[PDB]
Amino acid sequence: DNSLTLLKEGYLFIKNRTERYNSDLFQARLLGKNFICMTGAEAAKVFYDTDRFQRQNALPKRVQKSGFGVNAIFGMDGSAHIHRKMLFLSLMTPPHQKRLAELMTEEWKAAVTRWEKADEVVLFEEAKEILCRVACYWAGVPLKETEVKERADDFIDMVDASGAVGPRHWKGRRARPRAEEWIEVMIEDARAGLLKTTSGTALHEMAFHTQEDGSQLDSRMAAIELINVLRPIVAISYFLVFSALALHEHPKYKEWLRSGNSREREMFVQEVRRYYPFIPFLGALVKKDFVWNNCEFKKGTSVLLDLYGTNHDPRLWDHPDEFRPERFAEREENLFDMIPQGGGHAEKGHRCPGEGITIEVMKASLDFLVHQIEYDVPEQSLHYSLARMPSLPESGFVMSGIRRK
Ligand code: HEM
Ligand SMILES: CCCCCC/C=C/CCCCCCCC(=O)O
Repeated sequence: DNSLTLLKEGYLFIKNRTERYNSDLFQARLLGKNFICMTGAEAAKVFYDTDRFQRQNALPKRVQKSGFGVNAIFGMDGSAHIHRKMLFLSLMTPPHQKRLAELMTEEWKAAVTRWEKADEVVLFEEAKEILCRVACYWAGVPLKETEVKERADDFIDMVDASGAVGPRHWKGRRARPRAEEWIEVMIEDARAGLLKTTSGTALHEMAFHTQEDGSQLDSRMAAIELINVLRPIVAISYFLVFSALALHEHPKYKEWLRSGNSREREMFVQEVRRYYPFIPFLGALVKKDFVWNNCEFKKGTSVLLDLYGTNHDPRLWDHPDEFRPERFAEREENLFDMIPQGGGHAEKGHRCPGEGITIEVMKASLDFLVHQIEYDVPEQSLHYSLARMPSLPESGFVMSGIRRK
């Protein structure tokens, strides 16, 4: 069993061994089960063949009880999944993307009044609080100023628990019930008319969604799925720190971004999402027997898809281990060579419905760091570990000497 070794190698567990064996897939005993791990753009296409792979019963329970909730969309298949997947997608169109980005820009500009007056600032902690406040307000979720940091911290505890053992895991195990109870009482009050809601906002839509059979969701399940909107928005803080880390370690692109328009911002945001580690792998079950790449996939066998490795596959990317935003200058867009938030199509599979929100928030945030403030990056540990899942520059990225422009 290599579950310990998985934990020790993190984002490199699959890549190391495909490189070693010179095969795009190998067999391994993980999580007590039998696994096929696989990597590469063609592997991803097989992984998103929804007649060969299912998600029901693929998500480990420890991950359900901390990061994501029990029996949510991640584990649904078939038309039941497509039905609920459209709910999420209705809340993440370009309209909502523009709105979340505008709100973030509004919050960054106000932050300047406080940041100028402070000595240092930890970008990760600022990001968490601003995203939580923005996510709740865009969602219609009441959020008192005094609970903002506490609710954002519970969201990050959930994110940071899925890939952990021991104390780091327990934080997520205790945050998830706090958050589900909070949101569930909102859902109940919304259904009673005791809390004002607004058609088209996330809280309202989750509270009143109807399934195929026309029932509403359990208040707890509505709470769970609303939390699967608020939590990932707060988790964008990881990407926003990696964005600033990129500018610092590759400052040649700061003037490249300054004098360029959104073309350069778009490319930069993409290379951040490609180059830096976030989601290591995805799980699924072979739902019926098949053969691919001279290997037999027996039914009920668990399979991992290597997201990190595919994003650094030299077959798909030139100098993949180097950070080069210029690789996106009017480049063919495939759906399986870059999969940091999944591959395929989001309405025909499990690909992330909030990719657009993730990118526009990143663009607005990047625009704020480049055009709106000057700052120093003082002596600090900027190391991020490929063994910590998720990963983050150790210090949270400290900024000092912040000044308006
Ligand atoms: C911030 C960084 C983010 C990363 C790294 C990320 C990554 C992912 C990945 C890898 C998946 C699963 C792909 C699959 O199962 O095939 C996923 C699914 C999902 N994401 Fe994200 N995502 C992010 C942001 C967001 C945001 C901002 C939202 C909402 C506003 C969101 C909502 C969801 C939902 C609801 C699912 C479940 C999709 C399904 O099972 O059909 N995510 N994400
Ligand atoms: C077989 C083990 C699989 C472990 C990972 C399963 C799924 C991971 C990605 C889910 C992303 C959901 C949206 C973003 C929210 C977040 O990152 O917390």
